[PDB]
Amino acid sequence: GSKLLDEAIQAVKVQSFQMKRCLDKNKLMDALKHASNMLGELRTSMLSPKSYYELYMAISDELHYLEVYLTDEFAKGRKVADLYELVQYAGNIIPRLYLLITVGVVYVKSFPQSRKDILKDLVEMCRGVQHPLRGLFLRNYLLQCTRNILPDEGEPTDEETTGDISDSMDFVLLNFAEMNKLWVRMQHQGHSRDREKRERERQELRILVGTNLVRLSQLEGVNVERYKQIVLTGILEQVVNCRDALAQEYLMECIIQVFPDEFHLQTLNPFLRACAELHQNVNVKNIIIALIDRLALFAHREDGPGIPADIKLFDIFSQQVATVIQSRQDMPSEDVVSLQVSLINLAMKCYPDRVDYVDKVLETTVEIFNKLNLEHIATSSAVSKELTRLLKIPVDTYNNILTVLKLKHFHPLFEYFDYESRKSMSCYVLSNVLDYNTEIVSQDQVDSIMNLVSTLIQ
Amino acid sequence: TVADTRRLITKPQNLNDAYGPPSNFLEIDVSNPQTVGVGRGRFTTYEIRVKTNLPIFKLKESTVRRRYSDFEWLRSELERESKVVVPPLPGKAFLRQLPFRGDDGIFDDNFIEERKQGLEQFINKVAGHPLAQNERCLHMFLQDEIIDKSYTPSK
Amino acid sequence: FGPICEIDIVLNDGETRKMAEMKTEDGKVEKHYLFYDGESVSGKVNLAFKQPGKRLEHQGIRIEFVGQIELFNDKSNTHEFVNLVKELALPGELTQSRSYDFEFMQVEKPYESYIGANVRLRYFLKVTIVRRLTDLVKEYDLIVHQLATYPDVNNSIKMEVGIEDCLHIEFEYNKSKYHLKDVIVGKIYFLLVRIKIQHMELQLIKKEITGIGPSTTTETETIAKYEIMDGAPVKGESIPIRLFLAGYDPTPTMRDVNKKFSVRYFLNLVLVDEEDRRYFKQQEIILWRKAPESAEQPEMGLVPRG
Repeated sequence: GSKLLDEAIQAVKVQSFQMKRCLDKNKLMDALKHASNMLGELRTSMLSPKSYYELYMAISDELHYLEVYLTDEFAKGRKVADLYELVQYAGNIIPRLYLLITVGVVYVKSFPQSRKDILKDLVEMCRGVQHPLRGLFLRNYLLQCTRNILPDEGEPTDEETTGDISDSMDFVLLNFAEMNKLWVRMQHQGHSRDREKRERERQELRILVGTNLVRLSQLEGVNVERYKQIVLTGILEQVVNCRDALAQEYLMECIIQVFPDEFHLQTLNPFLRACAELHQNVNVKNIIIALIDRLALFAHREDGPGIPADIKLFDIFSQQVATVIQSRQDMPSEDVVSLQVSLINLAMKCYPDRVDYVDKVLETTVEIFNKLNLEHIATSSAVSKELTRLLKIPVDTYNNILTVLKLKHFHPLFEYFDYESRKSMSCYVLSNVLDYNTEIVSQDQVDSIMNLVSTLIQ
Repeated sequence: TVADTRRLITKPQNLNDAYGPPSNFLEIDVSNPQTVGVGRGRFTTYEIRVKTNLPIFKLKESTVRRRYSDFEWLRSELERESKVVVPPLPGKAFLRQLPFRGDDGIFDDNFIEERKQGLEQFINKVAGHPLAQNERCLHMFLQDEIIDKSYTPSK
Repeated sequence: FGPICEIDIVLNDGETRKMAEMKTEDGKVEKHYLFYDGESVSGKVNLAFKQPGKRLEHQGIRIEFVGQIELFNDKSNTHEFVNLVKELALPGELTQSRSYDFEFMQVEKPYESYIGANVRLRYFLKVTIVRRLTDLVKEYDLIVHQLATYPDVNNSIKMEVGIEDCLHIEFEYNKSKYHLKDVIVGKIYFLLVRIKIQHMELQLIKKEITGIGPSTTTETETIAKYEIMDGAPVKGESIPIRLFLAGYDPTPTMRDVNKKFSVRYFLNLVLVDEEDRRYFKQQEIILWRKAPESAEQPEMGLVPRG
């Protein structure tokens, strides 16, 4: 019907009108009685995640008018006594905790001495809502209300405040673990014939879980050593143990995106060891590719430190990509080759100098094709698509096309193509050597040009 | 102190428990009504399809065929030993078996649909009841392929 | 005409002394002076004479301090547990207004005032002017509260209950004995969950027991329904309880008062499943006054897992 949604938003607008009305008269307890009635609409199970999201947003906006009423009232010396206790009298838990979170943040601002205990209390008392949808949205509201008030390092030096960066890291990691738990739990609720609908619903709600990792990256006190020992250690513990492909794939990608490259460079072997532990239905190729792509943009960014000499990127990724591929049960051959492309791409952008790296990928690529007892690869096959894209990168990217001809293992890969693609690829290489004018060719490279013609004509 | 934040200390939840699938799965569908016989001795049967992870049930997946009388037999067997006040069935419709009606009687489609829903309603309330899960009559009705009325009630 | 005389009682500490409220029938709230065991009750009886010219022949005037228990709204069941008398005047006449002093020394008041369903316990001063056929009588009500200090022993209530192979839980409340403005701090811990729980709540239940032996009537009232969980937990899940008692204004526990009645409080923990089935466990808690300085909805009791 979709009326339920609109009926609720109508009811919300009625109660939120009478709330602000009472707030004008300074009738707080009567305002809260309507705030609770408004919040009562969040108890429903009849709305979809999209419908419920819309209802949440309406109610979140109205709660802000209450939260700002309290914060000013408290700032101007007219603080309401026992208000923390009073909102817990609510007989229904969902109104109770939304009101408790609202009053909690007002207390943190107004009474800095109570900051550590109230935050720890709010994250802990949310355990009351075990329902996935409603629990996720409650814990999300906790995370938004507390955005500006969590402990951090660049803070005003008021020595009556409580709680440090450690308490903030535990606050968000704890909320993260509970939200992920609820989010995964959605996989098993309802009837067994709505499996594709559930995975669709879960997909929509992924942003709620990922905001926790976003919040961890926003903490100025989260340095590289805290990331290594606490934050990534916390995050990876949930990721590998949740045993859920949808969350694993999302959360690993979300790490790459949210944290800086300074942190990624110190944590490569832990991150890639985790990639090998993920569920078989996870696109591990996409995780590894997105990481390499991010480090490539970090190599070419000047007015930054660049890539240290002790972090041997090529040796790390060559070795771990191999190990990850070994961990997969049935990885398509095209995907294995898509990874060779990113290993080339990495080596080109992070080490333009070192041609021997680019050739070692091609040498290993040969070993892969050689090892694989392959029937003839048609031009229409996806393996051919990638091997073509692989070989075109050195030819397209390099300044001087002479340097490509000096590669030892560039040409032995031509063997494995279709007849049609040997002709096409030999032509594409030879065409580019005329499109840009030739200097005199050395002994090694004279041999390579003849081999390219011999593949073109025959 | 401005706020009472007292809580009892809790034992952290083990991650196999937090992320493992729940141990309360039980869905029963009543589907696919079919006429069995010809003429006078016709009667409808329904497929009763069970999926579960409760260890008390012998099969994690089962499909069996059942008559409305089988539903009557189960309710009767439960009313005698279980001490579970048993929910009502959707109703024997004696007057629908009378001849020359303005519908197909006991094989009217709106009738079979409303009966079917009532039977699914009934079996889901009964199968989820803890005291009903002990009785041998329930497991017989849901997972043996044919009911044995000459049985000795146990458990 | 009206009455010939009006009787008014005024306590000697009627300005400084604290008052207190009682909830009676249909939401009415009286206010009366508050007293405690051992305090003296003293004041004045003031007779305002209303018909000047006329005279009031009496055969004595007395004041009585009374504490009594009233059962089932029946005057013939009233028992006085405390009765003190002061004679104020011998047989005589009254032609004008007059006042008399009274003092009850260090008065015993062993029980707290209470207004229930089948029971009332009340204290009052009663003035009586004795006339030849009809006495003039005036009652003056008083609240009495009974106090206590922190108990010697206060053990947390902790227990493992369940429906075998369906639901196993451990619950814990932080005390056995809560004062009227105290807080139930507790937790529920889930050991086995093979049912689909919709919600869980904690209830505060008041029981008034009247009569002796097989003559027992029990009146039950449910003072609080406090949701503590929304949704289906799994094993190893802990649920925190923080219930403030100030929000329900209960009376203290009263146990075998004059061997006539009891008022007892119970925490009732209720879990409701997706098909509206209901699983419960009831625990008595003592409340005390702090000295200031069914086919639709089947029910199954959770049994101790010993």
